[PDB]
Amino acid sequence: VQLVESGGGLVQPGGSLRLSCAASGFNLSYSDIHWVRQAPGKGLEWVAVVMPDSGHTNYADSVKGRFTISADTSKNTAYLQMNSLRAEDTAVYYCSRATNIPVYAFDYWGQGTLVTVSSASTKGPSVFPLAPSSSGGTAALGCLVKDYFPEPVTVSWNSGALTSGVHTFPAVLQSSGLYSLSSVVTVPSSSLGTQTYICNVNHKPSNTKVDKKVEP
Amino acid sequence: SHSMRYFFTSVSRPGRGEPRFIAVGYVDDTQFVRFDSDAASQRMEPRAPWIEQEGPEYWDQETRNVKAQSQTDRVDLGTLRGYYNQSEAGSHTIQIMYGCDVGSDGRFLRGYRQDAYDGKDYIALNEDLRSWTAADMAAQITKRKWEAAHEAEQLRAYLDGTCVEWLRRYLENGKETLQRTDPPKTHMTHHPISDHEATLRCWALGFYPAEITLTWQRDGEDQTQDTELVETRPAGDGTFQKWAAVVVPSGEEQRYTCHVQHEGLPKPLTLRWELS
Amino acid sequence: DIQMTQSPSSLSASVGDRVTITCRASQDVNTAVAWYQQKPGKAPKLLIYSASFLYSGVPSRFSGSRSGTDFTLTISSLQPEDFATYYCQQSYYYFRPITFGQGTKVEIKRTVAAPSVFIFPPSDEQLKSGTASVVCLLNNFYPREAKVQWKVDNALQSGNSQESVTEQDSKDSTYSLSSTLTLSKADYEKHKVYACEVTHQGLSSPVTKSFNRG
Amino acid sequence: VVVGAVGVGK
Amino acid sequence: EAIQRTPKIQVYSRHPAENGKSNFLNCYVSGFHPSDIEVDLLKNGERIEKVEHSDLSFSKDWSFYLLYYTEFTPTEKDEYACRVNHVTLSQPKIVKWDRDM
Repeated sequence: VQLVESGGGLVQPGGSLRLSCAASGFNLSYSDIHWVRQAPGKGLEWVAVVMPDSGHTNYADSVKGRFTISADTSKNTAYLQMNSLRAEDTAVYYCSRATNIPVYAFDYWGQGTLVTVSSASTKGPSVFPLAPSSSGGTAALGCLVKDYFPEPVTVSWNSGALTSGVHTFPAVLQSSGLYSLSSVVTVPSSSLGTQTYICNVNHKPSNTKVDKKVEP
Repeated sequence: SHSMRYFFTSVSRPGRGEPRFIAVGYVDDTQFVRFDSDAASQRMEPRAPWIEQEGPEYWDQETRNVKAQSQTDRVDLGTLRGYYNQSEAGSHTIQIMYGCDVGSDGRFLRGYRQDAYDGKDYIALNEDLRSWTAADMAAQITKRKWEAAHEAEQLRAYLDGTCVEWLRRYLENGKETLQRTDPPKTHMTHHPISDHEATLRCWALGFYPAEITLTWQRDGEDQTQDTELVETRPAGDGTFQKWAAVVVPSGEEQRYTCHVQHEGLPKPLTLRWELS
Repeated sequence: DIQMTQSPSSLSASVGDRVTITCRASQDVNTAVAWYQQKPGKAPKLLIYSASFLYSGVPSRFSGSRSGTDFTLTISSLQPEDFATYYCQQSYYYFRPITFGQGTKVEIKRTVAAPSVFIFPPSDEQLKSGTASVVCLLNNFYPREAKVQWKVDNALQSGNSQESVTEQDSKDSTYSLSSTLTLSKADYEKHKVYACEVTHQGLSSPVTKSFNRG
Repeated sequence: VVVGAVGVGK
Repeated sequence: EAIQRTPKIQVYSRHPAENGKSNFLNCYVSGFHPSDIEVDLLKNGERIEKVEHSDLSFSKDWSFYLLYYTEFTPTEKDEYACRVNHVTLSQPKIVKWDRDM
């Protein structure tokens, strides 16, 4: 009775819509999916308390209208629907897809997503490197890209040869309303002298990809 | 033969508190543990002298176990009551048996686990200790979960190894309490309804094992249609009792004999109603 | 009501550092709560489950313990690859988790270093942003209580500014933070002198560094 | 002795 | 939801009752299902309070026993009864102690 997960990293529900996850392994069919939801540092048990079977699929709902009882024990144990595109549309919904005994591993989940704090089809990026003043101690030449989705990126340096030293950066909302993140890279002075620096950024939600060149 | 049963009642007692939970445990008819979720303590209070010997570790881990069982019942009183779609805030029970027989020599015989929802049946275990007879469209779901996860396998391991070894240990400990047979003392009398018809009653008093058969031998045949008999009566002090009765015309009583057979009784006894 | 209070502990797991985390409630349990790692930035995970019967994930080195009375409920954390925000989740009346705790923290202790700030004036594309993001690069410092200074306008920018956070880099057990601010294009051009003072738990003095252009 | 392990839920 | 089997009240003395001795007043309420019994041992109609009971067992067909009991002395004036109520009995049935039965 130990299992797996599903669901997908859903993208902007800016129009009210639905989300789903799906089990595997054993069929629970009696006590199963739970759809606990969280925000960054909390956690809430919304609609789809024990859903597949054993009924009352909102034991401890405490919300209604837009959080919807959808599915059951068809081996794909729920498909939840939002009916919301602006208010409280930012959680990371989950799935306790092993709930089978009071005490055995509750192989929860791995995913469930949101829209963003911002809305409406974020604009194309803008890519900005940072050039060190000089270089004492740690020597870093930064690369920053702005105005796109929260979603993470892949960054290419040294013409894509050297991905070491790069900084992966998450994005927070800004006055623009467009999420931004940077890739500062640290290079040792001897390596800094020898090899020229190339920055390439690849954000699929952005849909524009740019290569940025800095010369010493 | 001998057995060891664990009855696990769990009344859902909604609104006015927390699900009661009495978890009796038995050996062959006698009780040795108890656990009320509302009593002096939250402990497996002993219920028979021969288990006092066990000591603090035993009571500790037995209490941990039975509180785990209680937790399991209070979890599934929200699933049985969820598929038998059953209207939150109504009383609704769960019952659970276990067991493991042995031979008179101490060899494992049969293993039985039986579950009951509100008074009816639910999933039960076979006699080959290997599959599950669901007895409804809910016990279907249960047996699917138990065939998966091999709960049958773990349970059989428990049954044979652990259940048999502790059962033999208990019968070692209670050897002066359990390995005894109480031969029912026999007593019987008539209550005259009138000067033309009367009743006769036959008394089975003081027999430990709860299995006994009373028969009124009406002149060669048992008047099974005129057998008014009561259930087995717990005499409060570990023994048992029962009676059966018949309606008889006057004088004719000398054509009836009470025949009874109990383990403590080698030769089944004849009750000839003393006319006086 | 039901209130799960997290009575935390933190800061030390270098290779074997034993840690005890406790949680408090406003209700009374029999012998249990639930426990739940949450690895940083990904993958929630069951951990020790309850008390009087612990049941463990594959990191089976911890101990979660009973309190009987709800003084607390407790967990023992030991090694440094297991750095996650642990949660205390609700048992005795079996609510399938209804009330979470609030959060604790556990990390590996490499050096409890002071922040290293070396000033970089952003390149000319920063004005192409239309917003001024002068970067106080932060390196190899324990979680940020250092009062790094946003001398973008040469005045403190608190609240009006925005900051995009960096998690603790696992190798150094410390962040390498970069400060990203959305003020204006005009703010960057008007003031050209940029310094980042650092008052900190490690750094009491507001240590200030000056960049040299180019 | 009661079943040692936490049994599977019914 | 259930079958609500009706109690099978049986009032009896766990020993052959004798005039003025120390017995017990058993009220072995046999197989009743819904499990919330309200046994009362009546001392000529008024509820005795110093009464205990065995634990809530059940049977092969899932019907609960209980064995409410308490000390009494058999006196030829008092009519010991057993006010057994239930969700099935719509009147607090007063099954009496038929010492002869």
